[PDB]
Amino acid sequence: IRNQDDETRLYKSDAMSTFIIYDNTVERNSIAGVRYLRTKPIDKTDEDEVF
Amino acid sequence: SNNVKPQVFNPDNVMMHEKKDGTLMNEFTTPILQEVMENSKIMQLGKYEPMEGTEKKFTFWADKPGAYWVGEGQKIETSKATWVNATMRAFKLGVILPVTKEFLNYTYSQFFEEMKPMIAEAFYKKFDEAGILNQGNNPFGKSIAQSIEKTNKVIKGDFTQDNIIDLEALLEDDELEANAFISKTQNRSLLRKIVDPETKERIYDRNSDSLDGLPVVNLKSSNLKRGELITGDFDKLIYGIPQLIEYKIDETAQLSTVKNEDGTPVNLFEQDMVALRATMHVALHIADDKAFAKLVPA
Amino acid sequence: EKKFTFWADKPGAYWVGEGQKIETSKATWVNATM
Amino acid sequence: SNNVKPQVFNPDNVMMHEKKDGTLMNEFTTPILQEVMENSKIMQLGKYEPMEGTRAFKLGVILPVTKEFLNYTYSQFFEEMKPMIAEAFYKKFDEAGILNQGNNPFGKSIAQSIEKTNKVIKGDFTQDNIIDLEALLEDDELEANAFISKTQNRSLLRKIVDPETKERIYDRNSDSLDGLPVVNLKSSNLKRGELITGDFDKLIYGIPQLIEYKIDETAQLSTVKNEDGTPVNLFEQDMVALRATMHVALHIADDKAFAKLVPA
Repeated sequence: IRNQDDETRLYKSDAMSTFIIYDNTVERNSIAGVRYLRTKPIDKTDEDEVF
Repeated sequence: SNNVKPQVFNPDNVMMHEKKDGTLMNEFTTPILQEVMENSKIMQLGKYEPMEGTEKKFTFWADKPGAYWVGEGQKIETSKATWVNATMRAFKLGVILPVTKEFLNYTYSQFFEEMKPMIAEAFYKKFDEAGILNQGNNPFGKSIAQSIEKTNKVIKGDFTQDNIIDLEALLEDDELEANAFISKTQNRSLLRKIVDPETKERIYDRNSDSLDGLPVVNLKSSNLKRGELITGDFDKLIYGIPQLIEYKIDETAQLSTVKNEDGTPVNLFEQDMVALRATMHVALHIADDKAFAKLVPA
Repeated sequence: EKKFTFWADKPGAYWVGEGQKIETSKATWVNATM
Repeated sequence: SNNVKPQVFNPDNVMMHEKKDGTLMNEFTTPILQEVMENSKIMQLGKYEPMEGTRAFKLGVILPVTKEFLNYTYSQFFEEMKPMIAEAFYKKFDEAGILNQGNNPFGKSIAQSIEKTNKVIKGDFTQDNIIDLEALLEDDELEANAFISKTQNRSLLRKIVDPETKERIYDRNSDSLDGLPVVNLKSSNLKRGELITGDFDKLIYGIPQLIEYKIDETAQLSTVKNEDGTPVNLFEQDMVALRATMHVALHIADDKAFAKLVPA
């Protein structure tokens, strides 16, 4: 990602929350990637299931 | 059945998005809390005690050995030490708030977060009124009012420098010194208008809320009458909290205490409801029944 | 015109024996207007 | 429970690995969807309305399953069944909004709009009757947008030809009549000889809550009684259930925008 301070940064993305959708052709270009994360307070009040 | 009218409950404790006349409570402006949240006066005045289990044991010296003059070469008489034990146990406070899913999505998304304060406040007040006044189905076989009742350590009469001095003296008659006063805010009017005729200085600080130099604490309870005043050596009042206020929200269980219109128990899953449970463990102990005295209107 | 809503009832609380059924209680609000 | 013969339930809605006759569906091959999944027609025709809160109503169902069925007979059951619930909701909403059937909660429906405005044509399917049906809309400056039909009447539509151009008014491949698309209703309430049309942009709907699925293993199902009459406890009887809920809202902006053709 190109950072806010205008620098090229590289960050690892966890396997349990990331995947890629590839073009169906034999070349299998990557069409789109997704990341999704559970967002929660630590007090664990109620619905943990928001992503 | 396809009966679409909203469910009536008994008691009417369940929160709902739809009034039974068919109004839906959209655009609901959340209430704003006016009043200040009250602290526990027992937690303010008393002594805490770390308590891991539901019970606690205390042991104290009671008897100390004598001493004898003995003639040269006489037999030295023996003597003896002695101790005594005391104990205290905890009790559990709790309450449940039931809420319909539809309310909790379309009327008051934050509702449970704005309840946590009011629940804590209700618990504190329940505890204060139990331990201090022996009111509200006191679970403990212990309380200030009950120690006062067993000692009959009560003064009769009006708020006066005379009676207030006598009230404090009633403690050192047992070699204890008063440490604070508990009063009803309604009566600082009376305390504000008593003055010493000799030194011509007032016994009550209207500015600092100090009575005869000791700090005054106000009860919000309606059980403590205007004309009544309590004092004691509050270092002798011990309280413990094995378990702070726990909150758990449940989407699945049954609430038997609330019934459907047809009399069936409320099932949260099958009805699409949500409910909040709050519980707390609290323990109270009077270390010396003589350490408290009360002034009462004649 | 102005409109206000205030909390009007505080939820009760109960002493509960070991494993006794905990009872329910409700909050309430009132509306005012100017 | 302690009953060693399979549990009789009332109503008999619980899925079971062992039939009443004791047959066991071990090594059971996965079913296949021999019919295509149906889709909501008022969600296809009508105009979507961005909404929160509001008038909506809640659809819902609970599917109880014995965990022996869920372990031995068909492990993926719940995942294969979510499409089938969504279909059931779509059919329920369509049937309520279009035909005013199935104890619809709204006071609004196309069938009621038509019955109120009496915008009905008595007659057989003919080019003149199709034109008259459309003219009942254009009389009030509204132009037909689509047709709703029982698929079983294409046999009648193929028999109509324009006597000027000498060609079929109904394109059986496009499934469009007089250039307008025809949507098919599988429900049993729309009879063979009945055809409905309108400017469906005048029919408005909203969805405050999309289908919500929860799977639970510890509720009580008061609506299902054991043979002895005691309610089913999911945990105690080692049983599982899936709850689905949805909110839908329906509004008709102009009840003269719909007309109906019916056999004489």
